Amino acid sequence: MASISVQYRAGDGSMNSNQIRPQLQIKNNGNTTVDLKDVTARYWYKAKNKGQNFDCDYAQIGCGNVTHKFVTLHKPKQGADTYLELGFKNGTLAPGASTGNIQLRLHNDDWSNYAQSGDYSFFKSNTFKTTKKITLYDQGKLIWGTEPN
Repeated sequence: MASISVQYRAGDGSMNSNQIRPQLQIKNNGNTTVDLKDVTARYWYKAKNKGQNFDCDYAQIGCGNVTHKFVTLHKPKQGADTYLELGFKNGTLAPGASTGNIQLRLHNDDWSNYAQSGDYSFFKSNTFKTTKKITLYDQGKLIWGTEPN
């Protein structure tokens, strides 16, 4: 019954640099509140069996209220062999409200370059745009977007 979506843009920088820079917002489009602790988001990309590392640079809700982990896929899919899963410690969204910006950076253990063109969830855009390629979940159940096949 919760209805949420994600707005996204890649942070400024080369798609071939040593950092992925997902910038996200989650919006409540429904007529219920949303408890962010129950919400997770997944950004799907290719890490090529390099260890991944996370930074939260800024979030309107406070970086200390965002959680993360990296999950390697059983086997690679087109556009993805891993996802970053974001979660939340606390917070709510009223109908129509947004988290506002969540600005992240990911790097490889060895600080080597990514080539992000192929990544399922990657897109360059001057503006935040709603995307179905970053998926959202309510207690682990898919409620926004489409997972890689």
